[PDB]
Amino acid sequence: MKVRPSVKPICEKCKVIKRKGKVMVICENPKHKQRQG
Amino acid sequence: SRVGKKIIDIPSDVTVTFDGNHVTVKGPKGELSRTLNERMTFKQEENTIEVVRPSESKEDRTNHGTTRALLNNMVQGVSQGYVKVLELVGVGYRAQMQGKDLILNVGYSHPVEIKAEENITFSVEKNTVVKVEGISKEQVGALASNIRSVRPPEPYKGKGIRYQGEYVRRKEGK
Amino acid sequence: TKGILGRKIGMTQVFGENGELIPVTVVEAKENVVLQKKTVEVDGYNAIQVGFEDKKAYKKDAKSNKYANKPAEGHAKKADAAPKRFIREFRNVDVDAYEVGQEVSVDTFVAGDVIDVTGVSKGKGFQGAIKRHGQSRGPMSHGHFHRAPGSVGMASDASRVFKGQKMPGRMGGNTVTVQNLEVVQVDTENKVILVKGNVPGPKKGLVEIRTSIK
Amino acid sequence: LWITRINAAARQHEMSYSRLMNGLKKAGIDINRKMLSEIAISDEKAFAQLVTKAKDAL
Amino acid sequence: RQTFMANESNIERKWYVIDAEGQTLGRLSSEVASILRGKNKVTYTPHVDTGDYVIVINASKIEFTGNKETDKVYYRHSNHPGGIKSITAGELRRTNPERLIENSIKGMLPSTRLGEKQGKKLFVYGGAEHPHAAQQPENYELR
RNA sequence: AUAUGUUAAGUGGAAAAGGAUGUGGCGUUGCCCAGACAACUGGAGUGCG
RNA sequence: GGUUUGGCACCUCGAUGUCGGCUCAUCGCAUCCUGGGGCUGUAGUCGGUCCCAAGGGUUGGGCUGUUCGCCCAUUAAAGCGGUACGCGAGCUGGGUUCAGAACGUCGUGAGACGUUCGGUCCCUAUCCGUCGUGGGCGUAGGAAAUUUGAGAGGAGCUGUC
RNA sequence: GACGGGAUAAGUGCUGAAAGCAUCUAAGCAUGAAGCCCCCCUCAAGAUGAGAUUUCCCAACUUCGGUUAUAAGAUCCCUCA
Repeated sequence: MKVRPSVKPICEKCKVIKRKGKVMVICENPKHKQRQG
Repeated sequence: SRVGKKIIDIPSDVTVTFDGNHVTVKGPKGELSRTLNERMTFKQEENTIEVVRPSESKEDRTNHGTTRALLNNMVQGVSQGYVKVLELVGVGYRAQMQGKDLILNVGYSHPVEIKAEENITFSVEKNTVVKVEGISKEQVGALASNIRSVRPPEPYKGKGIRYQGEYVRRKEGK
Repeated sequence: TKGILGRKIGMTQVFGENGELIPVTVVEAKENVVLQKKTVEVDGYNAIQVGFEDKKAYKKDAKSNKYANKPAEGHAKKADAAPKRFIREFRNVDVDAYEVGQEVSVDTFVAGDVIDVTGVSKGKGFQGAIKRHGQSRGPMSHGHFHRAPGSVGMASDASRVFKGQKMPGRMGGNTVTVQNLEVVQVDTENKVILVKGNVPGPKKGLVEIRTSIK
Repeated sequence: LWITRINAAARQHEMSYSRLMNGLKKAGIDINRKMLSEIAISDEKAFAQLVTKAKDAL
Repeated sequence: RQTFMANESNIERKWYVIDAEGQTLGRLSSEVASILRGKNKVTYTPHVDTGDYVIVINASKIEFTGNKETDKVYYRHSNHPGGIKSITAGELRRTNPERLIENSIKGMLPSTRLGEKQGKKLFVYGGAEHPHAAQQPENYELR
């Protein structure tokens, strides 16, 4: 996945949720996984 | 908290006892499911249970959705059935049953053998469909993933254990 | 599971039945007696206690450590043995041994091929930074650093020598064990084990031949 | 040191030190003295009536 | 002039046993490090050993608030190079609960010629029993 | 000690552009009883292979 | 971030005396190898990126005083940095920077700044530190043996068939 | 330098609300590395918190309230590894 310090929704299928105090982006695609928000 | 509103709707064939701060459930399929309710009030008048919710500070609101979706899945758990079917894909794969321990010829140099639990049921269809009947919702949930994690499904030829009702991904290997 | 005590004799070689050639160690094992049995009923652990190569009894003008004194004779009276010279102690055994003194048989290692031999060492005493630790030495033609250690530390940002450098001192004498040796041939009427390969000690030493853990 | 002994005298009568050298400036005009924590060591019956007079007008 | 100095045969030091269950770690160790120094009594002087012997039972039920059970660590060193060793306060409750309280108290004791003798009036036990019944303690309701 | 509210990271007890359904206060709007938003059953129109 | 080239002139001119390689280390993670994963424009073998990870390992030579460097044969890999650009009361003195001499060049002149051949490297360890090994007294009587292990050290790699 | 065992990191999870759905989490649960704590080898009770188990020696005095000696045990001395 993409470990970058700016998470941002790219398309409409991608949602934002915080797990263990980290803003993550989980999505149906495998290329749109993002953390470290 | 609209999940914190619906009733349990005990169908008048179900045993529910508030053993202090526990719940002991006996039913016509599986009995003696024990659990915990931390501080929510349960008024259990005549075959229905309404949960009284305290005030603000979401600690008193997050646990109000949980502690009445934990018992709603036991009253409708000791009677009803479960989504539990598991399907294999590929050539030369077979799900062979040996007693109550499943052995999966899955494409290795060693066959993988799984062990069972208490109040749960393994059953195998024709060659390659593996059911897991149970009464604990975590036990049927875990052992549908302890089986699946032997070989997760591929994005190329589909081979490996999957569920029934979910689409795996496809590509072109060129 | 248990072991015996042994006095090293020497090294020669036997031949295998297939055509091989085994270098072997002659370890004799004379009179061995279980002197007590430390249990968890009384204070402590679970163990037994063997002796080896008994001494003489007692004398009024007892001059040296040939004769047994009064404290180390009543200890070898309850277990009704002669006073033994080298007393050691073995854990991780059964309770097949009696607390009263029965003799430990050399006929219990007839094919047990997992053997730890726990000797002392030969005790060289020849000190030195090269021969103790296997360090290198400088050029004996161009420069000067013929046999010596070098920097004992880094420099003035430390300004100390770290505990555990490598300096001269008395080499040899530390107890070592060797693991997973095998047994070739046991004997009666000589009470000799033939344990394969070298053992850690001088001649007329003392070894402790116990069954391996790995 | 004198303040340490007085503080370890009023806490057994369930009062602070800072509640004790408050009342004895305000209830009475008991003159400010801390070397005369010798009363608390010597005569506990003498030290008790001061604690009565401090609570009385505070 | 008129001051008092309590000395080696002018005082007694009686025993206290304190149930250390159901209360936190550093809120307990202040009503122990002041009993060992003797600030519950008048005729407190410096430079002598006043105070009371303190016994602690139920070391297994002390508390922590927040993630101190996983993010409080106890670094120690060993004077060889590269020797720092780490141990957390969640595995120290279960393994050796006799040491955990005994260093929560001895960090609060003075300069260490007499503060070594004050600290050794403290007996820390893990269970609910103690072999000091021959010394006649009593329960101390600490605030 | 006291009367009141805030913080859940050991922040307090090292520093930025940017990101963020963390949470508390003060205002403003548009839909909502024809019951509304969400799920839930059968017009060249929003991504797709 | 504080390793490069620098800026300031605060510490040492009654001494802080300067480069690389031998001998022996030791630490950091911004990881070269090995261990576990996530995407992949990943069919399979090979790869590419990014995140957790310091436990061990990290070759032998030719040319240069060499720092960099370039090449040759391998190997699982031939990591980048700090410790007075680690270490000269441990070694080297080839180098840089002494007196002799020569060229090129500049100077009317004594002489001078790029190369060249030669050119003394001192010390018996008082205290802290480290590696070994013995006396004294203490553990409430005085002695002979055998041991629990609080803690602290050691080891940790991997090829090919 | 073996093979294990217990707790974890990145990650993969199951049930589940805040937020009728969705959701690896906030309450509860599984799994997971040559790394961490043990396992294996060595030193270690001066660990002044100075531990433990077996065994040996135990009287004649004096008012000196405590001694002088012997016991069990080691040692100087000589023949040596």
